[PDB]
Amino acid sequence: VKAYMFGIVVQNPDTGQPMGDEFYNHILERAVGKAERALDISILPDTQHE
Amino acid sequence: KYENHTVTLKILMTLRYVVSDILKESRYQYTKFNQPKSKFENLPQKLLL
Repeated sequence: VKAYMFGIVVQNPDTGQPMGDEFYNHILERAVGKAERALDISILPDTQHE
Repeated sequence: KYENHTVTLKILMTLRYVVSDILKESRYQYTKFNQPKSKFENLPQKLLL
């Protein structure tokens, strides 16, 4: 994600503190779910009991 | 050969200045945005040369 934003950095203006990868991973986990519903698909490997 | 003569020249010299007075000496700003804390910075002076 940072590579796609090369030359751009996000910082809290009241600090010299950027955001951690925890937020990015949280976004990515929700993001992959979003594509997981845009298509009626399960993407990550998982066992199923149907 | 030029023992008793008047010599005249045209010449190029490098430019030089000295400071006679300082005009609009100090200008200031409390820069705080996107900083850990407030900071003081000196903005450009103007010089009369």
